[PDB]
Amino acid sequence: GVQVETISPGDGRTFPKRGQTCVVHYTGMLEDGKKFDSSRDRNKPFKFMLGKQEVIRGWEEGVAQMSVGQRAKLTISPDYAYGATGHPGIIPPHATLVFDVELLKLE
Amino acid sequence: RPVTSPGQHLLAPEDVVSCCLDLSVPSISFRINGCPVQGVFEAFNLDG
Amino acid sequence: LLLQTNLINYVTSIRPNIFVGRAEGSTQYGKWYFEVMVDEVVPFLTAQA
Repeated sequence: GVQVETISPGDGRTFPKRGQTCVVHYTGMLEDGKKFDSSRDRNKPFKFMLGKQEVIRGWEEGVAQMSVGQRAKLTISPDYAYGATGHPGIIPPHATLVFDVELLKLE
Repeated sequence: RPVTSPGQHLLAPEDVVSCCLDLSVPSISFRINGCPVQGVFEAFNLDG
Repeated sequence: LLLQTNLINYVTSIRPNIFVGRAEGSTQYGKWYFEVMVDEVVPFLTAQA
């Protein structure tokens, strides 16, 4: 599942609601410490609407608990994540995912 | 190694870190904004 | 197996000219205290934190 640990606090009052676009920066690492993704390298925030299922379950639930301005570390088990099939080339099977996610805003 | 402190956050402006060294134990301890940091380094080499 | 490439920020260390240690017969006091106050931090000046 999703484990959320606050790196930096947010406002604590605003939380994503269904049908609301979440704009984030993230850096993606495997539990061994290897980085496979970062929106900051592309310099473009990643936008996803909650409840569509664009992102994996781990992102859905973890960002649901986050707040504006909040930076958090999200640990997502394979079940939430791509799982046994994995993401070919990028992610091996049965890989736990660690994400450093900053929720810049909601729109 | 994660350590537990009240109001955990990555070092941010207006934050004061207090570092304490006791060569006798030997131990190194930290306080965050006057609040104890629940972790210590100990049993480390004293070669220098 | 293959060599990996990524961009990393440079890091530098600063110390005061205080050196304290323990030795038998030493002239040095064992217990020491100091503080550091953070005026400004930019979390992401680069992609790397």
